[PDB]
Amino acid sequence: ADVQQKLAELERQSGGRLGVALINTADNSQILYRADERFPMCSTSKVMAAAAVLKQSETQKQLLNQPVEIKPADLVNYNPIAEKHVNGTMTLAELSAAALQYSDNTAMNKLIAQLGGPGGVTAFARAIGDETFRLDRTEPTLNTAIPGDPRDTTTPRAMAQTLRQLTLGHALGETQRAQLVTWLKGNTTGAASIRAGLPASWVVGDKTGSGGYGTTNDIAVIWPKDRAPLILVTYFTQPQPKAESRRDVLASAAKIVTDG
Amino acid sequence: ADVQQKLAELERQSGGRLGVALINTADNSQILYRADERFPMCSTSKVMAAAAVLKQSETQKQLLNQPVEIKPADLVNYNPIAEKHVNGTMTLAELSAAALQYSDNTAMNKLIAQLGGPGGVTAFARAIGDETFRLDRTEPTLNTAIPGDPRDTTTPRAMAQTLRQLTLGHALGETQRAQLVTWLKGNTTGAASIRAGLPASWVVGDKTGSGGYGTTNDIAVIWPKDRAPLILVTYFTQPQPKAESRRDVLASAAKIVTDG
Ligand SMILES: *C(=O)/C=C/NCC(=O)CCO
Ligand SMILES: *C(=O)/C=C\NCC(=O)CCO
Repeated sequence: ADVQQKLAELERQSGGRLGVALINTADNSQILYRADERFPMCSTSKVMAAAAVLKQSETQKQLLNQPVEIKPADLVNYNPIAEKHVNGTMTLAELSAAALQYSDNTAMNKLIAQLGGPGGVTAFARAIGDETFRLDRTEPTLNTAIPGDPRDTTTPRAMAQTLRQLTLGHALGETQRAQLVTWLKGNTTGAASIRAGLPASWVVGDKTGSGGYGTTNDIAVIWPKDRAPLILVTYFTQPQPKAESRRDVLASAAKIVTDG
Repeated sequence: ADVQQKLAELERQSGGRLGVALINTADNSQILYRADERFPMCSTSKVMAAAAVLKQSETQKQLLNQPVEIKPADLVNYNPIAEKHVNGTMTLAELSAAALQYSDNTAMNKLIAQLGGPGGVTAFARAIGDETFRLDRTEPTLNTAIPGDPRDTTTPRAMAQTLRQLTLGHALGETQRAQLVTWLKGNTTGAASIRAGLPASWVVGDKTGSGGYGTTNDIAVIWPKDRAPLILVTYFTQPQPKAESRRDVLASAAKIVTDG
């Protein structure tokens, strides 16, 4: 009501396109803004890949311990963890943490390969009831975020529903659900995004994303002071290929939908 | 300099008092702004406490695995990790990680108690040649940040020199230095502060703080794309007791001093 008006006011001054999906698990209420429009996921896609590899680890005992070779030719555009291990190895646990907490694009490419390509991540999405998610490309081209391109996109509504099932639902075994939530809570990249819009007392696990067209994304599980968890997806994209990131817009969207 | 004009402009437009110390380890060059003025450290003091415990673990080789009791009465104002272990235990390693990466105030009180009180943190600072740093109080009163109050203060220059010795120098043993850097690089709270002012490709370990009078702090070790490491300290405080935190001022400061 006032929230829809305020989200429209924010978008109108933002210089881009804003998508919001909030799920309040206290009462299963939702706040949706362009929640059925497709947005480029960029690195928010890493949550689906890490979750798919967690699911694999329910049946392959010690999968997370399995060392994976990192070669110089594996490195892509953003490799803060992987570069230390070129001509060496990282475990699937280390690749999962590097992708989620550091947004390591080489780490994500090893998760994708472990799942049999982009289509294997999409198949996992389908298996947990997400019919909207699609991963089409590897890193780093999955972040081109070209307006109108359906590659590597989802909708705020579908991503909010998926994150709820992965982090609070029974899409994963209990140990795997706890590991995902532990990784998301240890994110290093999120303080300027959704978190920036919330009271300092609230606990957040999130995964950010960014790419071309100034695309600026965050998906978060939020444990508010004295309240049941929230799921929040904030996606934002701009019309110019070289636009700057707008994490402030995401913070503003989070303040609007949580202001009560 | 251009840099001096930019920092003076940032400070004046912020309404506050800004303290900046950059060390460039390529050539030991410095950028300095009010770098010898005292500022309330707030949670940036956690680095000295965690480093003091690391130093103790060089002679007490099992210390980081020691279980510490968390009682309900131990909980202070911000306990994101410790509240999960009330009526249980956490190891000194888990408490160091909680303090550094989550700014857990109950975890910091455990580190202070391990060192025999705020005096024990100050004694470690003096053992590594920091004659400026003082810790006077426990959490959460060490964050009051009252203008003119010398308690729980240091200077940007002294904290930058100290962070250099701890993370890049020989204040700690090689293992302990590596562990401190690993903890700082895994900080969850920093993406809106120094990091937000830097090129995305630069790797950062940092410790934020905030307290009374809108005090907003960050201390960081920076491995730039293709350059020798930097140490940067950005301290900020405001005249009004319940002023808003301003992490954007620290990001602006970081951009100004690194743009060259
Ligand atoms: C995913 O959204 C991005 C992953 N890493 C590439 C970067 O450059 C991260 C910093 O924006
Ligand atoms: C740190 O500066 C002061 C307290 N740390 C915990 C807190 O109260 C806010 C988040 O850092």
